[PDB]
Amino acid sequence: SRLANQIQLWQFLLELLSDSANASCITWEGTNGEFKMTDPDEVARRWGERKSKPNMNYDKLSRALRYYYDKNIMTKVHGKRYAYKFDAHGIAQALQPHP
Amino acid sequence: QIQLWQFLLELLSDSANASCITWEGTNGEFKMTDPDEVARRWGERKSKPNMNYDKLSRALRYYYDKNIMTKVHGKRYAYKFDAHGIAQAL
Amino acid sequence: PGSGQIQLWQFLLELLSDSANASCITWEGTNGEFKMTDPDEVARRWGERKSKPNMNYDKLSRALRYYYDKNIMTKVHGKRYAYKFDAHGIAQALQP
Amino acid sequence: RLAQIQLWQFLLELLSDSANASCITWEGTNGEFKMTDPDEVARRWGERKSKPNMNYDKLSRALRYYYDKNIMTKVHGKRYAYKFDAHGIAQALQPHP
DNA sequence: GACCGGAAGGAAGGAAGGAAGTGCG
DNA sequence: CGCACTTCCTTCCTTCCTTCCGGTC
Ligand code: NA
Ligand code: NA
Repeated sequence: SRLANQIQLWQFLLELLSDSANASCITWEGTNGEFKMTDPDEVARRWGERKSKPNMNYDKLSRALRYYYDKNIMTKVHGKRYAYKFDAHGIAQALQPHP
Repeated sequence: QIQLWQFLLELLSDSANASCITWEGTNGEFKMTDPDEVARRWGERKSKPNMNYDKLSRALRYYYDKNIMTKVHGKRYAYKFDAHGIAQAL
Repeated sequence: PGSGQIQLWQFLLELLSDSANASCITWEGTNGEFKMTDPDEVARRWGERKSKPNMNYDKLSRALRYYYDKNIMTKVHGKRYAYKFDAHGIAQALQP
Repeated sequence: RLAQIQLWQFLLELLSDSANASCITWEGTNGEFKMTDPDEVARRWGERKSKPNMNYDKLSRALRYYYDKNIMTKVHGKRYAYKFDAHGIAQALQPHP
C-alpha cells in the first residue's frame, strides 16, 4: 500500500490515486474503495513505461487485474465501465495472514 | 503456439488457398473471401472447432491497440496489415 | 528418491488413486487424460497438503506447465483442465 | 578469462568465440548479452557439469542468485537479457578490505 | 448480420525469490 | 561448514486468445 516502503500492479494504482494530480487518467468515484479509469490507454502506457514493457495496453493490463478476484485484492463494480473496488479485508489477509 | 496473424499470412503468400483469402493490392490490403471457411480452419488447427467469424473478428479487433493491422473503414471483410508493424516484430 | 518432499505430480496421483476424491478430480482415459471437475477444491487441498494458503489453479497450473520442458506430463490441446501423464519422465524418476 | 568451472565463467567462455552466437551472443558494448537459444545453453551446461536434467528455469535461478552477489544485472524488459557488473567481479578476484 | 469493444476466464512461459538438497572443496 | 549452485516450486505477472455478450451500424 502506502506502507509498501518489484512494484505490484495493485500498488502502482494506489500510488497514482493518492496524488490526485494524476486525476487526468484515473481518480475515485466514491471513497468506499470505488475508483474509475478516465484514460485507460494512458494508465496502461505508464504501467508499460514502469516495467520496461511499452507494448502494455489495457487489453493485457485488464487480464492482470481480473486475477485479483480469486486472491481477493479488488472486485468488479457490476456494469459500471472501468469500475473496480478494493477488498480491504482481502489485502489485510494477504499482508497479515492469520493461520 | 502459432499466433493468428502468422496463420493469416500463411495462406495469403500461397494463392492456392484463394478459395478462402486473397489480396486487393500489395498495400497490406487483403480480403476475407470466405469467412465461414476462414473460421473452420483456425478452429480445426487450434483444436477449437467451435470457432466462428464473430469470435475470430474479436481476436482481429484486439489488433487495433497493437499496431499490427487495422480495418478498411466501411469496406466489408477488408483489413490492412501494418507492414511497418511486422518489421517491428522481425 | 521420492522420500524427501512430496512432489506435485505425486500429490495429484495420491487422490485419484482411489475414489471419494473423484468429486474434484478423477481419470478420463486409459492413457490417463485426467480432468479437474473442481479446480478451486484441488488448489485448496494442495494449498493445505503443503500448508501453503493463498493457493489457486493459476499458481498450481504454472508448476504443471514447467512439467512440459522436463517431459513429466503433456496437456490435451484445447480440452479444459485436461492433462495426460507421460510414462517416460516418471520412469526415469520414481525410486532412482 | 583469468584461467569446477563456475556458471558465470562458462557463459563468458562462449561469448569470446563468435562461433557460439547460435545460442548466446553480445547485444551492446556495455557487457550486455542475450540467450538466442536458452534451451541450447542449458543443454551444453547440463553436459558440462554433467546435470542432464538442466533447463533454463534452473540455469536462470543461478543467474538470479548473482543479483545478491552483485555479479550481473537484469536488463529490465528485454527477453533473456542479462548484463555483468564489472565492479562486482573485481570484488571476487581482488576482495579489497 | 458486420463490425465494434468491455469483461470474465482459460492457457503458455519469462522473471523474481524462498528453501531444502547436493557434492565439492 | 561455507560455497555454488541444483531441484522445485510459489508468486505475479505479460501475452494471445476464447467466450459472451450488449450495442451501434
Ligand atoms: Na475460478
Ligand atoms: Na533485478
